[PDB]
Amino acid sequence: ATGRIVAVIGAVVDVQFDEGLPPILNALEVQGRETRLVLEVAQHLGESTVRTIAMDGTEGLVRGQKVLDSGAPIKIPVGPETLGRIMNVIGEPIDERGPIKTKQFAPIHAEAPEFMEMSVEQEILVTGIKVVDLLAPYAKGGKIGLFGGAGVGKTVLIMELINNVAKAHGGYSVFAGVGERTREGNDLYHEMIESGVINLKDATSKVALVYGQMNEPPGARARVALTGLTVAEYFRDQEGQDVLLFIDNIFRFTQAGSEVSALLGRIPSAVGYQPTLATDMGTMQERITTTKKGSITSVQAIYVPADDLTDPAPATTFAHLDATTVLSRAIAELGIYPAVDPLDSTSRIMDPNIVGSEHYDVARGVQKILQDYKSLQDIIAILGMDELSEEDKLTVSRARKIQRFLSQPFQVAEVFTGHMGKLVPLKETIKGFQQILAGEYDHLPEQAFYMVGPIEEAVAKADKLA
Amino acid sequence: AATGRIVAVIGAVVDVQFDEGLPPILNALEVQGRETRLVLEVAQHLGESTVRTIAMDGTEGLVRGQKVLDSGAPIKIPVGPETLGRIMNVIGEPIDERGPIKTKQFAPIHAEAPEFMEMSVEQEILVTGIKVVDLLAPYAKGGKIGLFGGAGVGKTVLIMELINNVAKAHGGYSVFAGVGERTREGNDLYHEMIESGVINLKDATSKVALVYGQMNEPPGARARVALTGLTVAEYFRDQEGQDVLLFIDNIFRFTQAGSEVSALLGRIPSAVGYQPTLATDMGTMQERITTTKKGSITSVQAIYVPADDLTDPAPATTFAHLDATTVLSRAIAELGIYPAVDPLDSTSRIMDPNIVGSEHYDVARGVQKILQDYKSLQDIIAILGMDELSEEDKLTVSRARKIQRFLSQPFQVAEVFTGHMGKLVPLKETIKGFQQILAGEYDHLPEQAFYMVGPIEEAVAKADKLAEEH
Amino acid sequence: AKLVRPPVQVYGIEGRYATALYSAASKQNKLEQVEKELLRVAQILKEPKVAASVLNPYVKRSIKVKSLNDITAKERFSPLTTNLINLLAENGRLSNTQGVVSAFSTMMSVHRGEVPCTVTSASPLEEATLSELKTVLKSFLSQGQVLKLEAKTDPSILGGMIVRIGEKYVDMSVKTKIQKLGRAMRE
Amino acid sequence: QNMMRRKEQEHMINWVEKHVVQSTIAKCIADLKLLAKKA
Amino acid sequence: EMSSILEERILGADTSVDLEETGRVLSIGDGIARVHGLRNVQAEEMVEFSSGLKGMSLNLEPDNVGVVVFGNDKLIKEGDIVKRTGAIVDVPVGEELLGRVVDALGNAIDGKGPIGSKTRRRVGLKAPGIIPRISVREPMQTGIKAVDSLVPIGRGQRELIIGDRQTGKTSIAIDTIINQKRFNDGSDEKKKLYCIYVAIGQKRSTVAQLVKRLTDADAMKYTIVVSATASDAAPLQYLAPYSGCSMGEYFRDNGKHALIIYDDLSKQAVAYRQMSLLLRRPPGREAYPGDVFYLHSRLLERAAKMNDAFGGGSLTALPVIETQAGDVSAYIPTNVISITDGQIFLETELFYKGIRPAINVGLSVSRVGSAAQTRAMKQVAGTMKLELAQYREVALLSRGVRLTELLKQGQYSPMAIEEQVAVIYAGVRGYLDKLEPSKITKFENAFLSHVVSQHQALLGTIRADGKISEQSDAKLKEIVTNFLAGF
Amino acid sequence: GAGSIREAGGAFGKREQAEEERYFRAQSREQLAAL
Amino acid sequence: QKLFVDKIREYKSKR
Ligand SMILES: Nc1ncnc2c1ncn2[C@@H]1O[C@H](COP(=O)(O)OP(=O)(O)OP(=O)(O)O)[C@@H](O)[C@H]1O
Ligand SMILES: Nc1ncnc2c1ncn2[C@@H]1O[C@H](COP(=O)(O)OP(=O)(O)O)[C@@H](O)[C@H]1O
Ligand SMILES: Nc1ncnc2c1ncn2[C@@H]1O[C@H](COP(=O)(O)OP(=O)(O)O)[C@@H](O)[C@H]1O
Ligand SMILES: [Mg+2]
Ligand SMILES: [Mg+2]
Ligand SMILES: [Mg+2]
Repeated sequence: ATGRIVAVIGAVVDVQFDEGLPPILNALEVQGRETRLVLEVAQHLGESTVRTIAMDGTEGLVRGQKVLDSGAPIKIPVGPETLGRIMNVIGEPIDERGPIKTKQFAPIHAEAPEFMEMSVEQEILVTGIKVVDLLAPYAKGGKIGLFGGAGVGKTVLIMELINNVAKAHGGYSVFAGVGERTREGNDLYHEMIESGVINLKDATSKVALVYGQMNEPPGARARVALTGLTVAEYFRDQEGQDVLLFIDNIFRFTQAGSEVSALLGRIPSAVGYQPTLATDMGTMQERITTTKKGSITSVQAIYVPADDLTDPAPATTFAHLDATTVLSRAIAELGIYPAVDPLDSTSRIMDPNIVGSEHYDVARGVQKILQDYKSLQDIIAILGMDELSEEDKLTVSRARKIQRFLSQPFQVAEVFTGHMGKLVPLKETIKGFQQILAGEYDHLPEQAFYMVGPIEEAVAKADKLA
Repeated sequence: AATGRIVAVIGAVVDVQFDEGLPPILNALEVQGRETRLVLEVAQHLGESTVRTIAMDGTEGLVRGQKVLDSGAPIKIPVGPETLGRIMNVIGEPIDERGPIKTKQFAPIHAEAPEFMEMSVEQEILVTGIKVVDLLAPYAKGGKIGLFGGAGVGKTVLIMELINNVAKAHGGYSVFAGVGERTREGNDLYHEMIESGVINLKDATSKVALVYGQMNEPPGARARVALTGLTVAEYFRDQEGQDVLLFIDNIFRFTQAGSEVSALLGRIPSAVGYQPTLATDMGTMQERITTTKKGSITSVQAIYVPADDLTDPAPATTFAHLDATTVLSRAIAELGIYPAVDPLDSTSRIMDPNIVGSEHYDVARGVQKILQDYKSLQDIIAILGMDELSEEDKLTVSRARKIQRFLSQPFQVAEVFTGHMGKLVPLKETIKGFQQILAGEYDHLPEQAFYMVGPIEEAVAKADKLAEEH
Repeated sequence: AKLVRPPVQVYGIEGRYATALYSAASKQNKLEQVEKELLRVAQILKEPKVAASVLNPYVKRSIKVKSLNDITAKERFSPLTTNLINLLAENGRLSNTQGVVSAFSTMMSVHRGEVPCTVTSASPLEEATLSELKTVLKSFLSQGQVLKLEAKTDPSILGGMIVRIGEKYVDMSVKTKIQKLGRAMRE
Repeated sequence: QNMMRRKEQEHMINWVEKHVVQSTIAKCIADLKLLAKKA
Repeated sequence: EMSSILEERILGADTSVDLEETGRVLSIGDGIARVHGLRNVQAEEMVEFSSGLKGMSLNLEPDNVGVVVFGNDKLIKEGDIVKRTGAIVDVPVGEELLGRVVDALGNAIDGKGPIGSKTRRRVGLKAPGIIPRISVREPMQTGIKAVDSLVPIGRGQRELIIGDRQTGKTSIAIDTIINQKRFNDGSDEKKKLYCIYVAIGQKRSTVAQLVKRLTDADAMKYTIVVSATASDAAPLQYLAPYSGCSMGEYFRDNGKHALIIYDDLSKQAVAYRQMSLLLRRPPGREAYPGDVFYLHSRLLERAAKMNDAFGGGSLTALPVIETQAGDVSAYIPTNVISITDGQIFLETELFYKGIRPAINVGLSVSRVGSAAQTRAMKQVAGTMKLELAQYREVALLSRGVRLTELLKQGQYSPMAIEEQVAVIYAGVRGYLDKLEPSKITKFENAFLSHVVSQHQALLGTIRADGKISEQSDAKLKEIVTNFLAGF
Repeated sequence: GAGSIREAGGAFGKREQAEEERYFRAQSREQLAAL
Repeated sequence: QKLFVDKIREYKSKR
């Protein structure tokens, strides 16, 4: 079927068909372009006219330009041949290594797994990060979301997780860069080549990369996450593999939809977002899941606009996650890194019957003492430290020591900090925090717990200060 | 009469096209072909021989082209003595399952307000038996009162206490209008009135008419049910000269109902999402609830305050329509004090020494002044502690706490909540008690003796019993 | 004054002007004359020279009104259609002219009693079977009704026939039966 | 056993559906006859 | 097997054809279909698209009908045929829905076959009026000490669970559902409570976890789970609460007692806002439609207690509301707070300070109150409430801390009302001030064990009589004194 | 803005209420024994 | 009766 362009507004293109109106979500190819310009049908306008979202720039489009219907949605190559390669939103290679020669192509639009396919296994996933493993531990096959404002450490944390989990991972991995820095994608590509996780010479590569970055028009930024989902879903279903899916940044998805929502002719919702924010997010996120056919452990960095966690996009994302690591700018200005907010990060396996009564008690006691410190903060700020009781001063001192000991030097942060990274086992974390809560280190200064690994390094640093 | 056709149905808004005889605005229209009665009130003439209407019931099952009949008048409800002891809905149908309300006259629920020459300047205190109300903001016979409060502060309990006290101390055909409130509460009030002889199922000598449009009703019904109750009360006032009580719970819903159709009536929103016509709608409804020279209407209205704002356009617009506003504070309800009346936020137009007397006025003003001074001293207490005030400051704080406790009073309708028994304190007893607590005659009694008692004699007795046991 | 509503309803600018013309012509019971005159003015304006001249926004409205007066008086048009075109040129809705015509046309299509009929089939049907089909479908209508049949062909129904008479609809395609059997076996 | 039954039955449904599609003016005759009985 | 697919699966299939009343899709987009024709369609009538999809006609306009699609609009094209079904939206109801997980329209999504339901019920029925109701007297037992003692819930009440994210709202609802097993297997028929959990806009794996938890405790045999998750169309998430409420009104109208949880109504409000904005209805506050209050009030009025003439059945409603940063003053929170018969406020500060469940007894109110408690619970709980208030005033103090640490409770452990009464007795009579606040919890466990091992007689007495007698008062007095001596 | 410290319900309003309640319960115990 | 054709023929085929 062939139609003709009748209107071009930004990323939105109206196409009028004389015969054979293409279904919604079909991919159309514009004729007369130097590169492949794909339009995805979004609405049927009536009078044999459809409204489409362009996957590339619409500059140079002329009213009346011919458009062919492919007969199917955007289909990307899926298989083990995509491992070690970089593809864009429409499945084309962008690594200059030639065609991705798979034996099967999958549409980026698919149905979410049914209710009878869901899994319930909730085994922990130790990450080596003290605050994560202690207070909001991740689960294998679960959904992890890293919230944070601009420049608080979402990319640093997700790169630390790639270093600590994906290399030690037995299955495959997919990194979907969505609306982020292109130089960050170049860094990740070359670092994965250096570390052997991507092999340019044989078929031993373990990661597939899908990049649509912040230089892309809103259609590509809205569908590149779906392309990454399709790759991970193939690896989960047809291969039965355990997949790792890193999405940085998923908020861009929502934001991209916002950018087109006005041009699609829809009445705006709260804060100018599309009225379909929650259902679009749900349609996308329900495919990011572990079924009883295969497992997908998902780590999604979630941008928080203007540091407002009540913004509709992060507020809607909160319900789709099994673990949330909420980074805070206030904690990042105290020098504590990672900037995890220990009273805002949660996990669903923080359950005595899952992590053990010892782990549960240490975590809950840490959170109790931090909440008590936060309650005292007002009086401490106005009436000074001296107007408290003895137990209040002891609580403040222990809470500050715990705040310091929650920080940790990362191996991805070695370059701009000099401090060698630390991977702290879960038992050593539980032991160190149990000991701090007990009072076994009430004599050491609080600066001794700042940016160390296990508690033995804390006592060594204490003996090195004095 | 005129017959039209339904051409549009969006939510609770129905556009009806007429061929001959466009009906005027505010007329009632009957939708033909329905098992139950569906009344559409005309709101706008859209041109093109079409009118836009608000439905008094649900619009499910309506078809484009369904026939509609013009009544030729606004919604007409039965009025008269035969409405007493009955429950009717927005359109005048009985909803107590006791048969048709057979009256000799029907009245339209849309009528003009009384003229300026019909006003009455007489003001006379209506003693309620509640200490804080009687003392700091007394009500007037034939005046509009208004009870402001958020969710869960005590508006319903207070209005039921006022019903009990006044409407049993009254012989003048009270009326209660339930506007957009809970149905469980309506059933509870109905059975309370049947049990307490105010409603008489057999031997029809009841003295209260009931009108109910509750939360499950569409916005049109909740917007017109207040006018239906108002119309019953207006008949009792004008067509009999009787002195009438009107209890509206809750009147905010009226305003709220309007908002819920505004955008569908084609109106640009105003501030806080309210209709542009909030003030004039509230005014045309409220200016009919008034005492004229023909008869008296004492109006007690519960007014919901969304999120405890009191600057929200609906309560802020209601404030100027009242003669004695009683404001219920959540901060006082959290102190355990009930009723939760705010002594520094409630105002009466008869709190005038040339109306109530110099002793009552002086006692009320002294109570308010000592409570304001207590508010001011609480900051110094917060920074310094209670052990650093001049002995006169400690005396002020002690007397202010005693006055706070003594302002609370156990209600008869709250015996299930409180446990205590109800008290109905006369006016001079209240004035004497507060005058004595202000003069210092009980600086030796503990503050907890004045809490949840009646007059000051009960305070002394409770102090004695406390001393004996403790 | 009371307005006479056409048997069918059309909305928008075109529908409003067509309802106006239908009322104003049924009052003088001159419906067929204005029908043919609207077809005439449609064929006139559709000609590219006029369709380019009088559909031009950067030439004055009064000039195009005068040219329309010329082209409607010169072709011996009734006062009804004459001041109808004058009204269209005054309000500036000349671009909607064809639309109005279309609307008017379909109104008359149901005033003559012409009901649309679609008969979708997997293959071109047989002519005697088509005549029997028209005969039996005559029975689905009241008096003063005529099938306007358009037996378009869709080979994806695999057999049978899908008939739509106005808004009535029978789905005798075999694909519907097979999908019902599938849903019955799976549920 | 239950899983085997379920998957075998699902493939039976799929096969019967695929294979009836591969398999007449009598169809149109009966269709016109039933449209005559539409009353 | 070639018999379960052909004996009657094909032999009986309703092969007859009908003369359908149809329209034609003018446009389709974002789950909204503008349809030409359909002259005689009713408002809120269920129509069917040519691809098996169903929709509801919400905007009856002069030139088109606005149909909301109960599915994916990917299968609808311009020009598709839309048939009438002649019926207003309705769902199957009955006892056969117990144990099943269904979607917003009543189709089984648990892979267990069709629900053998013969009764159908509209989703938009009107609530019972003033006359059919009677006061709320029977207690709805949650198994949670803080709730059952300080914020009691009766049968026929609407109690709101309102709080921030991850404060423990679903935990309260699930504890309440698990608790009803003691009564649903007993012999008293007027004490059985059939539960209904409506999941609105949730993750599908979260609902799977919840169904697993309900099957572990064997609570699924009397529970219906209605699931309209995040990938379901906005019409389905809009309609799930009403379908669940109809499934519960079935029990309410037959002398049985039901409990429904709406988890949560904020996501239903979001879905309704989406439908309304895509139907081009003008937005209001926070872009919500003007009648979102009506949306929730016409739903929460259908929870009611009936009188004897109408069966004596009831329907309790526990709506859930998620607030942002504790802003109770937001639009939908204030709407639902003004509707319901009380609220259970949960707090993040209380949660992290160790108070679990994080109920804020200062704000949490039950407008029904002691009217819906047992006499024993009232005896202990009036004093416990007074002392906890007095402790909050100065936070005596040791008794207050004892009661606070006594209100804490584990998860998925709903206690019986007799054991609750025994524990609150032990805590309110002074038997806990001799112990340090830290050990209180473990004592309770041991205590309960002892009491449920060698003192079933006193618990059965408290259970049958409903109140404590001075004899049984002295019995439990000496039991707890001996145990504290031995502890 | 009189009484705004207690009205804000912060860490200073709670301690103000605690101080008032402590002082006046001590005074009530002192006034009840002398009655 | 192509539905019965489906029934009978595909029963005899599956058997
Ligand atoms: N009484 C309790 N004791 C201990 N832990 C609890 C208790 N209640 C809840 N939790 C835990 O705190 C967390 C809160 O989750 P929960 O589902 O109960 O609340 P929620 O308000 O529904 O959260 P959300 O809606 O954001 O998913 C859970 O991990 C739960 O296990
Ligand atoms: N774990 C960390 N240790 C030390 N510094 C960090 C850490 N994480 C972030 N930072 C600091 O915050 C900056 C922003 O890092 P980045 O993760 O790219 O921000 P974003 O949240 O936008 O992804 C870093 O350059 C670094 O200076
Ligand atoms: N006078 C009172 N005495 C004791 N408790 C009261 C009193 N008034 C209200 N309450 C308590 O506050 C709750 C709210 O009652 P209600 O009258 O319905 O408030 P509102 O109508 O303003 O929402 C009551 O259930 C009761 O527990
Ligand atoms: Mg980043
Ligand atoms: Mg109330
Ligand atoms: Mg939850």
